[PDB]
Amino acid sequence: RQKARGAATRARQKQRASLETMDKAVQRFRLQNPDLDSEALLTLPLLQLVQKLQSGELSPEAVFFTYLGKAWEVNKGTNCVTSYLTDCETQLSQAPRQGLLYGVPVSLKECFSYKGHDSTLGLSLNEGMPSESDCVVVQVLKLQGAVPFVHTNVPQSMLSFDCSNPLFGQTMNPWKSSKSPGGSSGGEGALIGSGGSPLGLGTDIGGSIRFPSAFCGICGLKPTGNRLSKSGLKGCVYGQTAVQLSLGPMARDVESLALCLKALLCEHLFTLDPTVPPLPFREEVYRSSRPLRVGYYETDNYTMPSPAMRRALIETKQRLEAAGHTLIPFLPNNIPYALEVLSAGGLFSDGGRSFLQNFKGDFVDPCLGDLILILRLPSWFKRLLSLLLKPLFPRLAAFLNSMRPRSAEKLWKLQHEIEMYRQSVIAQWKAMNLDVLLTPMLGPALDLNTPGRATGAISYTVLYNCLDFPAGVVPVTTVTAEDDAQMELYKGYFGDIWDIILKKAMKNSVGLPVAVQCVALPWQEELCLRFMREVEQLMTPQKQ
Amino acid sequence: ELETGRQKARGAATRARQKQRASLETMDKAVQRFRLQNPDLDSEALLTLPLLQLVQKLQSGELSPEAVFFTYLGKAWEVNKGTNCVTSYLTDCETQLSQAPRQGLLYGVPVSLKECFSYKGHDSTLGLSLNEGMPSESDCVVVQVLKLQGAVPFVHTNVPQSMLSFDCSNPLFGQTMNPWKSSKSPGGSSGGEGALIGSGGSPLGLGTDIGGSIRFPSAFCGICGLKPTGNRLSKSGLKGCVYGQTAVQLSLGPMARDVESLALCLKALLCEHLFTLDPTVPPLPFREEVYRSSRPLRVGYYETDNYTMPSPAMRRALIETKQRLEAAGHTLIPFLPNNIPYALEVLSAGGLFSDGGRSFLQNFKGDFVDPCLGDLILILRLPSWFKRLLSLLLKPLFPRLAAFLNSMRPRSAEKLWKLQHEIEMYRQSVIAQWKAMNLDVLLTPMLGPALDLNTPGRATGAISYTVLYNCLDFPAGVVPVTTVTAEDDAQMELYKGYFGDIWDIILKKAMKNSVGLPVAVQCVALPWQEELCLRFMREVEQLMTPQKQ
Ligand SMILES: CCn1c(=O)n([C@H]2CCCN(c3nccc(-c4cc5ccccc5o4)n3)C2)c2ccccc21
Ligand SMILES: CCn1c(=O)n([C@H]2CCCN(c3nccc(-c4cc5ccccc5o4)n3)C2)c2ccccc21
Repeated sequence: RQKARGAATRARQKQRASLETMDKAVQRFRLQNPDLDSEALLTLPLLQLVQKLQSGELSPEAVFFTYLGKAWEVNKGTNCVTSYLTDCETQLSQAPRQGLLYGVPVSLKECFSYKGHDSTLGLSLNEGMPSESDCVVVQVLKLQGAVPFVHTNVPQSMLSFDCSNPLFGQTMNPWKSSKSPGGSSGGEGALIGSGGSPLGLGTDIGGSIRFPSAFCGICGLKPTGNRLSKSGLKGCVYGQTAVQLSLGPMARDVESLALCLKALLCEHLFTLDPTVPPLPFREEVYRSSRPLRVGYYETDNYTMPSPAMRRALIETKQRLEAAGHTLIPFLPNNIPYALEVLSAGGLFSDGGRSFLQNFKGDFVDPCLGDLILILRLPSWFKRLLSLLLKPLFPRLAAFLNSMRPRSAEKLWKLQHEIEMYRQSVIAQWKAMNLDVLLTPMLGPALDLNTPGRATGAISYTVLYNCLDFPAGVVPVTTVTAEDDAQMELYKGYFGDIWDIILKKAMKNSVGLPVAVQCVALPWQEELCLRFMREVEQLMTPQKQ
Repeated sequence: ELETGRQKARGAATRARQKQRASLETMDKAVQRFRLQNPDLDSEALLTLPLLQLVQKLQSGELSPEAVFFTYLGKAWEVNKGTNCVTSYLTDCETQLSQAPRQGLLYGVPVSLKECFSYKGHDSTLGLSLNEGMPSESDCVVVQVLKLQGAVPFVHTNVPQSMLSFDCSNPLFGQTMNPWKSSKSPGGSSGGEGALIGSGGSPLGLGTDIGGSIRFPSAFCGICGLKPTGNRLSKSGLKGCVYGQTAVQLSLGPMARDVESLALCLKALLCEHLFTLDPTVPPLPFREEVYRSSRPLRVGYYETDNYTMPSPAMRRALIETKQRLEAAGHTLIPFLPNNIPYALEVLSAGGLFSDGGRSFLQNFKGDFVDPCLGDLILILRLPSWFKRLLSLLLKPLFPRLAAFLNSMRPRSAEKLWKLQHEIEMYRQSVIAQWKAMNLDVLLTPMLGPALDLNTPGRATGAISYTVLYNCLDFPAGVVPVTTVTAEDDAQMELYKGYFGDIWDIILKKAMKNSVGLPVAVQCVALPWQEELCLRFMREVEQLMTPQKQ
């Protein structure tokens, strides 16, 4: 463990120097610009902020250092920032004036490769291996006048919806220090959620944009896998295509997500990565005020919603009805199958071998729970345990069996079943003539170190990675003391360890944000955002 | 497994040939009725109309949908006699004739379908006994879209057994012949389409392409074809022998007599109907302005891929169009995608046979193996340890044979992930190479002239020109530019190939005796750039064969 300790010492020194540099830069600017109303600057919605930047009312310098100062401050309570992207102060002066994001500071999840910086993923083997170019989406952000300013924290190896690693440590929810910020885009959740960044980028293969957005009370969108460029993204495993990885915006309101999506969906992106279909942002779809046919469920019969989740869902259902929309009961078929064999088997087709190679000689962060221990088990023993667990705890047994290695032949079979399943859900959708789908979103935030032990609770998010449908979340309410007290009546549908842990983990959540999930068909990001906009306007009208 | 024999397969063959026989009878009887009520009709004038003029006269009302339908039906019946390209007549197509939407962009246009395009009440056998007597419950997506656009799908066309071949014979419907020379292959796997369209029997067809199956038969039969990016069009309802293989993408696209026809078909397909019926297809409309552009192009080119030695006719075809593109004011830049042997031998072969051909072999249990497949089935049936041994023994003297054999072994899911990442990195590599030379498009030789019957299955290396772009998933189209001269053909006596292995030897003999046969060039653009690829194809056609415009 000498190698791993050395990596942790190096990374913490780098993080400390980053924060110091940040601190000195903001102190210098504040003293040189004492009359600047920093509070008003920071409370500006992004759209108003960009219009002031475009007109020249606010300088890019003013916006930048004010946000840097705020980022530095919120980090003290959250530990969300791993790295200051030092060269940003010169990109600031060079920002293209006609750019749609001119002078907008943007936070980046650590896996977004940035020249001269590590993308560690909390892994020793990636420490001291800086990237030698910006990833594609970073290049286009810069060409649109945006200024990426920080790298934000992720759970070790990024397969966790908590947010801790042995290198930069544990990220905390800004609303409550004992709560997880979610993950794997947890640092983004904490930074944006506390006001330290107006716009961020995250990734999602099982919920990693949506979890931290919901837990930290911000908006996030997970597009169709290939709507945006993955070129230059750092990951633990490459070449897994059964369950689609996506990247997308995270922000304080829906309009910010739409703006970022529009800015990204430009000639620069389509030229820099020709593999991405050149689908322009269709403004006509996003701005539509036509009444919607909205499918909805208030439970997936897999993860029992918290009282706060259920109320959030019913209330927005009611408000959408009152607004003239048609609400139709709808549940994607065969959810247990889609999670237990398709999703779990898609993510772990090789039994976790590729994934495990990253952990050789490294600490295993507590927030990952028993994942690594389980994956290390021999395939015969996984099968054996699965057979024994099945009569008593079928959820655990199904996952365990699906986390075994298989042949290329069996992968083809799985990929085909994923295609057929996607077809089946599309057919259901069509048969009910839906435009859109409203679902619950896992919340309120779980206690630190519990997401790793409540695996079933990914049911609400991972389904739409498997299906590869655009899915976003919007904050709609907060946990009342009434909601929180009702957790004592929560039993889950199965009563296995996942239910038991989840019950405990969702307690003590008064005042915490609670979200709802919005889904559309593949390539319909604009329609998904149109529906997110509607939810936002109805449930939280002050946001618009 | 117990040997089950061939009795079931034989019953399938006699049943399938009867369905074929009855189809052609029904066709002939329908056109005879029509001709007896229309002695006035100038058949050969209507048949010689370029598709665009044909659709225009259909739209104005100058020609009736009945007139063009029965005239083409009669021509299709006639050209089939010497080609054996039709497997089935889509019997309910006269009701689509009367239901055809008058505002549809393909109103009254008869369209030929490769057998794998599932059509309600009809088998999609793939020449495989186990798919005989298994009628499709519905039209596939693209067929629905064609009908919604007013087209009249009228025939299913032949394929080599299982479609994993660029010849065109199966044990059910037999062998399809090149219309230019009965001893020659029409190409494949869209061979029926090649033979039918190339002899005037259909103004527009649909085929598929995972290794060259649109481009081969188009080039061999002297027509144009386009292989789009894999997911530019819908694969929903397409009959295949293997499902779940996603390393090397399958594509579908048009085949016709001119590039303008290809562009019309793509435009008609790329509509709300398609994007609704299959939401997995990105809703990318046909970009008219890109297709119609007349700006000078930066054209990359190569005379050879250093893997398959071009025929003298291939090489001349490439140089001539290179020179005429330069004379028309474009800049031609020497360009060869890096690491082609890797792309073919490990990426393409490995991607197509990741499971060692196991899934593929299930389709052949109890069935005849068509001779046009060569030793493919025999090789795939070999145990993994034995393929390995042979590969190691073959390596020093015959590296091509060794690498293909090794890559056709089964592997783990772990190794497939690694391979899928390698294909993705290779795609970014060639894209960066392309960008650093600032190319617009890429000019490539296209395999030709047509190989003798039963030789494509024995000259596997020759897929190098086409499958490279399935591996890269770039749009790639093909256009006829010249014919084999006596001088081109005589120079085959000097043909050696780069490797001198069995594949080169077979190809040398297979390309001889081709005087007068059509030879093509291949046009390539970046992913999702179908309109630009068509723009370039239009240019090549205009300069090499101006009468077609
Ligand atoms: C949204 C973030 N995210 C996840 O939450 N996951 C999940 C997916 C399913 C397995 N997973 C997990 N983790 C910890 C423990 C177990 C576990 C299984 C088990 C079977 C019997 C008995 C006990 C058990 O624990 N499983 C991690 C991701 C996987 C890849 C990438 C991102 C991921
Ligand atoms: C365009 C049509 N098409 C093909 O041509 N193929 C090829 C691909 C490579 C293997 N292939 C083939 N076929 C016959 C023989 C061999 C052969 C291999 C070998 C190794 C050592 C020694 C001798 C040998 O022969 N290989 C068929 C397709 C594969 C999937 C789908 C369509 C295909």
